[PDB]
Amino acid sequence: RIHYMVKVGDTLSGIFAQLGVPYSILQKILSVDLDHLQLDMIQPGEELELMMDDMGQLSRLIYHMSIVEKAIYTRENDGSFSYDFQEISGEWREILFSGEINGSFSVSARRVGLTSSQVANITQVMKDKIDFSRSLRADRFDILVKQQYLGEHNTGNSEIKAISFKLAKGDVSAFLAEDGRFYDRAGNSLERAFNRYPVDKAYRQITSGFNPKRKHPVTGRVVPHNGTDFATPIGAPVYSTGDGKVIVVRKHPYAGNYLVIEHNSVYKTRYLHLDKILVKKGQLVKRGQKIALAGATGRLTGPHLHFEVLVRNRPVDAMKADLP
Ligand code: NA
Ligand SMILES: [Zn+2]
Repeated sequence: RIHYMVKVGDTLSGIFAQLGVPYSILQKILSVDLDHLQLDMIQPGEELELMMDDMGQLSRLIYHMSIVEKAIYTRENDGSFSYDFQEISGEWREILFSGEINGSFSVSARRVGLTSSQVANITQVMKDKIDFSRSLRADRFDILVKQQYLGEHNTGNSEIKAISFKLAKGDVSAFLAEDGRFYDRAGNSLERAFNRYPVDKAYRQITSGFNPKRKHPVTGRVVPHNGTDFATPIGAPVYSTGDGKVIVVRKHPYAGNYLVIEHNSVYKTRYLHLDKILVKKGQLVKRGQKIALAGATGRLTGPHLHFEVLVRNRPVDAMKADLP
């Protein structure tokens, strides 16, 4: 058994290289990860656990994303690797981050415990209701956050549930609803809705829909199709289904060229097998904006766009009824 803690700069391929794992084995792991793409997002501090057999060959890899979540890659008799995801539901605690404006909101928010990303999420959500340049105080704020713990250990997982500002120029408050978007007290959403399709009408034919229980034709084992396939010719324009920011731009051996956009604290969308990517990391995009050209890169039986919608990092049927 090998315990490896991810450090700045590491990639799954780099870790395998330093731990002596063969290229062929790296490819089997990348192959099964096509349908999950968990290993591409490894961050410093997370841990990889490698289980070697009597022959000193990798028999199982455990990717500890957090103390309550792990992806398990197991070697099968046929040489391939199978995937299993395990999640433990610890306990969630509520924490209130309150402060007064004497520094600017950002400074005061950071001083009271909120992170940069939390401050960004807050300013993003409240941008139309608050001018963080003119509405300046004496004014205070209260942020309700839910933090997940495991026993006495903070998992690092958290989510802002409510945002309220006590302003002299008028109080403002927003709450995270069941649909993953923030609404004001009157029920007006502070975040824009999404388009259902990532392509033009001409290519909306679905050749293969979302199906987490899909069984492999050869082995009979469950190999989930975590996205929707659209019948696009190589070169067809691909558009973002929502406002957001490009957070991932990679060239994967199996998923081919792919992109991931973060729309808000809850939603993300993935676009795989692209022939060409027209945006870069950090770039903000609008709903309906062209972000790439469909392709046939990676591993596939034919050209097509594989589209995914993730809710709190869990894939869901992009064509499902309830979803903003
Ligand atoms: Na290698
Ligand atoms: Zn697909």
